[PDB]
Amino acid sequence: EVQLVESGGGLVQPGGSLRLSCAASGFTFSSHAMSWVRQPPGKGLEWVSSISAAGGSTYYAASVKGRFTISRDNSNKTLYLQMNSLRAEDTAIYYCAKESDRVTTLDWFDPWGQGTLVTVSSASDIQMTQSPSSLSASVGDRVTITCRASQSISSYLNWYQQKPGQAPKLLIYAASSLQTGVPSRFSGSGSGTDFTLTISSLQPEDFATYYCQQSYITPLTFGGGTKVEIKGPF
Amino acid sequence: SLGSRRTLMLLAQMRRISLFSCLKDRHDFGFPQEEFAETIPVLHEMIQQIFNLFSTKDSSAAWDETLLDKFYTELYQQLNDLEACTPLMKEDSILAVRKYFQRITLYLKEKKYSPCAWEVVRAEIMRSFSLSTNL
Amino acid sequence: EVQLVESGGDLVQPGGSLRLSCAASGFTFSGYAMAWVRQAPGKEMQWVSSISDDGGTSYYADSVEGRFTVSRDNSRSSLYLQINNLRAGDTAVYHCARDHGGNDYGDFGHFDLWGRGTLVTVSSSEIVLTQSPGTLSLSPGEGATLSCRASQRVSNNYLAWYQHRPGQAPRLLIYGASSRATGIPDRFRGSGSGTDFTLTISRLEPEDFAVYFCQQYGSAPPWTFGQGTKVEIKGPF
Ligand SMILES: [K+]
Repeated sequence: EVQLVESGGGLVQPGGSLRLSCAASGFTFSSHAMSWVRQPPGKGLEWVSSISAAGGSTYYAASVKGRFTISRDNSNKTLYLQMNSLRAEDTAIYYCAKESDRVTTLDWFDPWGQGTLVTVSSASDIQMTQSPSSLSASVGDRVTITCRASQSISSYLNWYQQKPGQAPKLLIYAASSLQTGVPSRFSGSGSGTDFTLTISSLQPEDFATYYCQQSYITPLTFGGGTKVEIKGPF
Repeated sequence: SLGSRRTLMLLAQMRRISLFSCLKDRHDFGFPQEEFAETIPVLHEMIQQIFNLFSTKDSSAAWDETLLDKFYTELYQQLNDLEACTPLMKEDSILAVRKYFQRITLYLKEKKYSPCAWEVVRAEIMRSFSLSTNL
Repeated sequence: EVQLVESGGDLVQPGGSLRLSCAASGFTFSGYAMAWVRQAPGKEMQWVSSISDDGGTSYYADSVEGRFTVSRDNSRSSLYLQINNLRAGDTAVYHCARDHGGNDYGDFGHFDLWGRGTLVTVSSSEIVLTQSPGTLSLSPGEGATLSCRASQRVSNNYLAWYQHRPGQAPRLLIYGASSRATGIPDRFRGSGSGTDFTLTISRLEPEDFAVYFCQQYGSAPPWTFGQGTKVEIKGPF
């Protein structure tokens, strides 16, 4: 019932400009901060910008500051991203995501839009280290993925599941809370600098890339991702 | 501002140990600079939260009572001076300042109010107060 | 006269050792944290070690820990560095430096007084600062715009700029990204925040043609430096 429909993606020449749209429905848009998160081809998730519920406060990733502008139309329930001085570095799928509070930090992203492609043709002091970068597992195996932060982030660590070609999905928020509808085989633990996502008994629908994300402070940052793949019969 | 300089002077006098003894404990609290005439109720929240942070039983155990009382007096004067001079945008700015103080509160509890954790927080407030008052 | 003078440097064989000394004068030495900062030929400045005013707390760069020992004698106004098991990577000019950081803000790790250095010749995530351009060739009276870009956000805007004239000890120009040090003329302006920092010199005097290098001291140790921008006179020949 809650939907975020993105449009505006296109093929743009370097330097030119483009505006992305994210139409929201099924929730009180004006009560939530909103973010843009991008994913360059074959790469992990990268937070771009956040705008508070009333539209007065905006936060940006160091790489887009001065070039991009986030805005919203609360009466029309639409989020925008104005992209100016476009570079090849900006080629990515752009997702919009609803934040759980009126203002950013100490929060999580849910739900996410379907994505929109932007092709441009021809920095945090908190490092998140996710381990392993890939793992092979059989159906029924216990799977452990770890996330380490370079400083304490208290319990403000979220976990997302992303199937290839699809938008990410929240699994665990605030280190250990299970998102509504997510199977009980997923669990999260940790506080301070060391966090773990555990899948107690892996199912075929669980082969995906998992990402941790600190929401402690801006810039909001994701771990590098962990691919959970098949195991060869042994 | 004379009031701002006096507030910083008293917070500097409260210092008990050198941050040089705690340099491996450097911690980013993410002070929301993005929120700072329209910033008067936001600066008001900032001063109220500094007063709240330094008025707990934990703060009374960590810092000199005479210096804290002088500090509260100066914060009271600053709050009074601000009262002399969009609602939802203001609410959002206040909520962001509150989350910053929430991170400081959690940090002190996690570090069990150690001398280094309190000196990290005192130095953090010297910086963010200087920024919020554009001193 | 406010000065730091190093001694002890020499030609030394690998595996050998030296005791470097720094005699401080013109100030109350015992009130300051001190440091050793070295520069290998063709390389950026590298912070080696820091010691508190009373000598009770010390920090070291990871590559020298267990081999180098910093100490001080406040009654003799002297700082020392015992450097052992020396290798090719230890060849450098070793500078003694006075920490400009104060206890009020805890802004330690940047230096308002340096010595010319003592020479050590051995026979045979950290924040990265990138300065651009490497060389600036300008005319008398022209201005300069120098860039220092950090790989991570520099905490508290703890970004310093130094001037290095040939034959002279480095001199602090700017601290806290925009604050001019005592005695620095108005023509030097520091600006920026986060990862992008700038030093502007509005009108170059002869003494301003020098190497300018940046340093971040926002992180926990190690504190790191840029590789420098040489500002030179565009000669008529
Ligand atoms: K830090």
